[PDB]
Amino acid sequence: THTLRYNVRAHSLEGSEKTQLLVLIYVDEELFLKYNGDSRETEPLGCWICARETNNLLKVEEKLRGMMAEVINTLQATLGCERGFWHLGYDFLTFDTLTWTVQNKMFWKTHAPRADLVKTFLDDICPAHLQRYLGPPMVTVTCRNYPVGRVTLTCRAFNLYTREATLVWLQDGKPVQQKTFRSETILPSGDGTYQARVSIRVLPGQEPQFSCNLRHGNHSIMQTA
Amino acid sequence: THTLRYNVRAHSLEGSEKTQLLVLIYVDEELFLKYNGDSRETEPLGCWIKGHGGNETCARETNNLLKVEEKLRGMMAEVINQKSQEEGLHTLQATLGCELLSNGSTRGFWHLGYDGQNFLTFDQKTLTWTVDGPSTQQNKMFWKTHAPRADLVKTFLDDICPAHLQRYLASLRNGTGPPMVTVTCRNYPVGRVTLTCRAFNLYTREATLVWLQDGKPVQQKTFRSETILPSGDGTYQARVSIRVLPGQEPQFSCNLRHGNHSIMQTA
Amino acid sequence: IQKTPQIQVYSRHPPENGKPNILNCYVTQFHPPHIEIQMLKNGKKIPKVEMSDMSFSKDWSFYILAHTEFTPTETDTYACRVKHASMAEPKTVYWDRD
Amino acid sequence: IQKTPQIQVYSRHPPENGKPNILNCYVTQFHPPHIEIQMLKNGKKIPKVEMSDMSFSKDWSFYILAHTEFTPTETDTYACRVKHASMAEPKTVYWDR
Repeated sequence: THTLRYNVRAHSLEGSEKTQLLVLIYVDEELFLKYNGDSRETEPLGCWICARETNNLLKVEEKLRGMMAEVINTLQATLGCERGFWHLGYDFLTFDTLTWTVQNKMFWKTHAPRADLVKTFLDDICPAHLQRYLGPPMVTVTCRNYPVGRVTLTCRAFNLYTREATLVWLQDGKPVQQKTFRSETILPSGDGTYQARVSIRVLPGQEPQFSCNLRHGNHSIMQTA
Repeated sequence: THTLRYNVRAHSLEGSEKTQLLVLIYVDEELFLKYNGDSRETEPLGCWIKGHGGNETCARETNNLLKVEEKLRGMMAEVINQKSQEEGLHTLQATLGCELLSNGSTRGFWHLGYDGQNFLTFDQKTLTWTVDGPSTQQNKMFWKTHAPRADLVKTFLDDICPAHLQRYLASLRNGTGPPMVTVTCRNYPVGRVTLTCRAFNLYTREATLVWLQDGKPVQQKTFRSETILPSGDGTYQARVSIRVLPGQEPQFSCNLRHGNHSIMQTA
Repeated sequence: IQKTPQIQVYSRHPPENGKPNILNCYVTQFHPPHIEIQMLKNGKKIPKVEMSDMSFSKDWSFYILAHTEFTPTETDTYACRVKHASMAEPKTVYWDRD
Repeated sequence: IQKTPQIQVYSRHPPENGKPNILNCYVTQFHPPHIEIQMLKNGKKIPKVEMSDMSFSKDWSFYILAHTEFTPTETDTYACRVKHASMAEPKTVYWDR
């Protein structure tokens, strides 16, 4: 349910022609950390939400670089957590059983990263990294005597830390309508947080029976009309 | 909000009468009028304006410009005379004008430059000249008295320049196409691909270009009056490049912001 | 092939007349990636409008967030006007507080 | 006291082989104002080069735009060559893409 993914490519630095890894780190499928040792006018250390992280980033680059020293000597690789995975190549090789799945077999099997060091990284060291990487919302309700013969109730949730949310209209505690928000339906507030909105029409006089419930993470928040 | 700016430069410091001046007039950072008193110039006057009656407007406003050059010469006569005494070749510059604020009020300014460095600055609040560089008290007092008379300066900046700007803005109102973006690739240097994003047909000198990798900015540049590239036809352009590894190009997109436009192109 | 932009206009924080706030114009699901966005107060153009970087969605479409500082009142109207090649005419969406 | 010119060379329009265009040579941030600018085609000086008035920016440094008509081809090379008291030797900047 949570995914850490390293995307790495061998490359040489302009000055001394030794090899480093350009690494891209994706937590939950979004670009999170970046180390480009051969940057020129761009930043070698990239982070989007740190400094503590970028310090570890340099360390995981060498760790990964060391593990793949033999095959480094256009090599690219993608690896990560959640179950682990590790693929290699000049794009063909996969860490299946603690062995590597591809004359081609003889060369790859020999040069491949040690299965011991690989299993440990995927089983313990990488989950820890993913673990390391990993006020309240507020709800308002407004009412309008509109349209004719109806009252419109509008529930808005502000200050959502993530883009997942459920808003429920309840009538005397009975769920009436529900909306679960996705990506492309959740609203960016523009300050890093997200917001959502559901509305409902009721008969005049029904309003005091109605309440709005926000479920977000471990938050369950009530607001009456 | 609008700005009128006079960029003035003496060609060579002879004296208050014989010193020839280049005067360039900018409205909202766009070159509008020119007077060049250089004897070796075949076209001493210039006028950049479009639309109907443009030629008549140039006739009027280049003639008006001649009067402005007279006033500027007069006000700066003593500074010119004193600097003309200096041995060797030196450069006297001035920038001055006024800014119309959206609340209808006016902010004036007047700076002098000497040999490419800040020289004097007119203090709007104080109504006196400030010596900008390191300076003895003797030299400060000296220039405070030989710089353009404060009452003349203030009338020009508070009354005359704003009236000119207003007259210019009316003649300009007679105001195309959208901006465009291109992306090119080159296998350079040796083990890299240089991605170059260019924005063309910018109507003003304000724009931002950003290279994006998976939605995240990897290179960003904001272009302004003095960093944006003149295309030469009255429109502007901009450029940002990055180096990536071969095969990475699909990951990168260039996003232009200009005025109300946002345009993105993927490599 | 072209997709018509959806436009949503809303305040960053719960609105209160006389209290400084941010008005968002969230423009989604359009294609091609060329949009023109204007924000209006009482029918007149707002000078300073911020735009986020344009983003790509998985449904093969683009989106962007524009916004401007504002102080809501009872009588002032606000709107977002959008031009895009998928539309013959500019589309205007008024801020509705509810 | 002396400021070295920055030299940028670029087409007015997106370049296409065989199509008439304009090559700009934008020289900025220099002082003193005296400068020599030449535009080159295959190493040789291009006779008709237009030049803007030399203006200056907020920090007083000077700028000027030189340009010439050209039709880009696959084999023709273009450059801008600039001489200024701030530099020992003439600086040459080639056009690319």
